[PDB]
Amino acid sequence: TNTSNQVAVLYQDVNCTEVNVFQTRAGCL
Amino acid sequence: QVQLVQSGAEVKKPGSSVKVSCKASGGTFSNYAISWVRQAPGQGLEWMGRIIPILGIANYAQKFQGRVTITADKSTSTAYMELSSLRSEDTAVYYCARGYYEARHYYYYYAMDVWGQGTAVTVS
Amino acid sequence: DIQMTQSPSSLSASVGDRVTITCRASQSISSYLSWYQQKPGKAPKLLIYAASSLQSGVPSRFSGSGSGTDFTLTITSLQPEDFATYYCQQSYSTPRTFGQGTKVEI
Amino acid sequence: RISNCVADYSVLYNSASFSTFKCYGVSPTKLNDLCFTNVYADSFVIRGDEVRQIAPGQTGKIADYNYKLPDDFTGCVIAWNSNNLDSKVGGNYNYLYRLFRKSNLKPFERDISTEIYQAGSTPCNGVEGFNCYFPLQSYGFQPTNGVGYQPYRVVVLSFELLHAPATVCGPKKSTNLVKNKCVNFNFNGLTGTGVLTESNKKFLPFQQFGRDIADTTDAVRDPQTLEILDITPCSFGGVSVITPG
Amino acid sequence: AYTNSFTRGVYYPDKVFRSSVLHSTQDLFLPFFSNVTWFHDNPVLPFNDGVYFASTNIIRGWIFGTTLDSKTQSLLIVNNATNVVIKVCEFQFCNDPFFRVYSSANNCTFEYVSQPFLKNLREFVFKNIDGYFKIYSKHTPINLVRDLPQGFSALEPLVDLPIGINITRFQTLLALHGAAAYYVGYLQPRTFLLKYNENGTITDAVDCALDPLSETKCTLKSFTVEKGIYQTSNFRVQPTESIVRFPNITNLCPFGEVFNATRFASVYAWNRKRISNCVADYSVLYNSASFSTFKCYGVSPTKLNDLCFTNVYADSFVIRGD
Ligand SMILES: *[C@@H]1O[C@H](CO)[C@@H](O)[C@H](O)[C@H]1NC(C)=O
Repeated sequence: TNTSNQVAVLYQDVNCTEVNVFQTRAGCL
Repeated sequence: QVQLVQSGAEVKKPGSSVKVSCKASGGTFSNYAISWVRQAPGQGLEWMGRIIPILGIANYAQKFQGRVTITADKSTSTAYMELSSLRSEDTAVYYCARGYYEARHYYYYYAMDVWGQGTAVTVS
Repeated sequence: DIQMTQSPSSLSASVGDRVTITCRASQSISSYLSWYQQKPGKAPKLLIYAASSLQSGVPSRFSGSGSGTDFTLTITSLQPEDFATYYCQQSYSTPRTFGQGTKVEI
Repeated sequence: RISNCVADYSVLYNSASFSTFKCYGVSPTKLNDLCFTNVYADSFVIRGDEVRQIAPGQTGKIADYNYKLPDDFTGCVIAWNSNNLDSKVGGNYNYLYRLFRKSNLKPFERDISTEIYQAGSTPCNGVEGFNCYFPLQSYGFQPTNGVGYQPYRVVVLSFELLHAPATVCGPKKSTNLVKNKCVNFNFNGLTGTGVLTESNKKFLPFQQFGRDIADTTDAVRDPQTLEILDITPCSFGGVSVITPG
Repeated sequence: AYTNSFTRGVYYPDKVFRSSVLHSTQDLFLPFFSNVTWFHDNPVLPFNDGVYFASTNIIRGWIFGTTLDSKTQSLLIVNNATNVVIKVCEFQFCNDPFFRVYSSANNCTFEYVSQPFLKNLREFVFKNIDGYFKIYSKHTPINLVRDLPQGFSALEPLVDLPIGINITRFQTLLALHGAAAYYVGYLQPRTFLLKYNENGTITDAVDCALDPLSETKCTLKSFTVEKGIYQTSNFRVQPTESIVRFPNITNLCPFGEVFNATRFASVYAWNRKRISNCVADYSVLYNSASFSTFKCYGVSPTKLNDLCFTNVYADSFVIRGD
């Protein structure tokens, strides 16, 4: 909050089709 | 035995109003409704409606709705029927009858077991 | 409006005759039927309620039966005071229409 | 709705006329040491073996369709024999109770409609018939009924306890205020032990007491004088003994 | 017309003082950065779960109710003779309220008189919870008519009326005689984290569901989050529809006859029947209402029609009432 209000969201162990989008082995970022 | 005693015959001109009475004798309106039945000269019976005095609820047949009023006094157990805009087809005998409305009396199916002597109202 | 038909429209009988009157509704109305006897110049008297139960204060010569839409009242031994009109009544829905009546003559 | 009175429940309780006095979430005799924001008084008449249903978590015709008490009710239910006053010779059929409704009442809901209860598919054109029941039935109160069926007048006092100003307080006389001393206080129903000091917390005109992180009140507004008292717990601490042996 | 709500519409949720603390609360608040309807003749507005109102002494009083036709009780707030009057009478209302509105004053069950309120906007919040009609408000200076001010300001409570009327719609009232303007938003049960300063006034707040950053601010109970990875909640896909799969069995259960049997056994010889392999329509049993006692234990009576049992044993007998 001292640098930027931009955020990223990681859905853990949840391969994402369900509602940039990058798939990682940890989930959908 | 609860009996119903009605008022005497009445002769009234068309356009006037009529007030028939129905008094309980030997009983009170103990969870009973007062129904009104009509009978034209030489004709059968015509059901018009019934009143529950306890709550002052009144129901009437579609045909008569508007010019017909039934009221009841639960304390003295006396009901009165007030009809306005009399026309010549209103000449008939009117009977009051003890009926049921409570679910506890489901096996009676809203029958009427005691009937008054009737009141003839002649319009001419 | 429930269409209710009585039969016969009139009948002649003598003291001691067996009388049977049928009452049919235009659609099923279960046991919502009451029976009344009426004399000239007097109010009707309730005879049979719930299609089959005998009303208190009614002589045992009257009896009721029937099933579905058609129900019948039977008079086992017609008496001098039994010459009168007989009415069936349905209470299934408003209005509780009465039949045109059945006149019994001597 | 009763409010702004010194509710003297101690006089009311010790009368032997009352046949049922059951309180939930409040002990029936300590009520005189508490203050309440507003007290609702409900009243009605029912039959004997139905008073048992005027309780939280209960079921039955009156509880489901006439008067429903909440699961977490905090208050009292009072009942007593009305057989002499309400029951008349020849049967008292004037009091009615509802048996049917589309759904069960929510707690404290009131339904005074008189429409015919449609229990089936066939519509009811304002007159009772098949699958069309009148929703009410009358109590058959008679002087010869067994006690279980005799009428009982019931009054239900409901007490609310929210973070709001109290108005109804049991008639415990007020006393002088001592500051800077360890005392056991009772401020309009808030009880505790602590030392009362002046404070510089400017409460807004609508706030009555201030709270700390923990389950404890940190400041309070005294009644009559509206002044702001800080409450700090009385000094304490462990004791250790130094001994050479 | 629509306007943006920004960070307005916060009210003291519990009326207990706090200081220098971050307090998390669940209540009806106006969600941040939501669109609020702007009206500039007056329409009928839904009330739903609570209303946020803003205006900028033309607009006096408000009307609340369910049918607005003298058939049900209706909350009325009026600012007359410097003494505000609140009444819940079954007034018969006009098509366009403006004194006519106060006719047929009967069946009155509550009356209250209070002190008067109202380049400055006048914000109000109306909330109806468990029979309490809570009204909050504040006045604040403005020098921008194009939109609704940016900033933060907590709404001080004014009163709480124990009316207990089912309110569904409301309308604003104009001074009886190109018009004035007001903004209305609708409140939602969102979770807010509020900052109380040393003096006790809310200086900031965070909506716990508006944005992932706000979710971290809420979960971390802090208004600044240092760099890192944080977990705030759990994603779980919700079911889309209900499906029921049952055997083809169409047999009807004996229940009908068992209740309606003409001859019952004596209580010493209670009759037991075993019932299995049949569908059982408890709704006919229920709507055949002629029972004087219906008490079920270990199952809810209202929900006997939604389960499946291995078998039902039916015992029957006749006893006396007591
Ligand atoms: C609190 O009020 C005092 C005086 O009443 C003022 O000096 C102080 O700055 C206020 N605190 C804040 C955070 O504004």
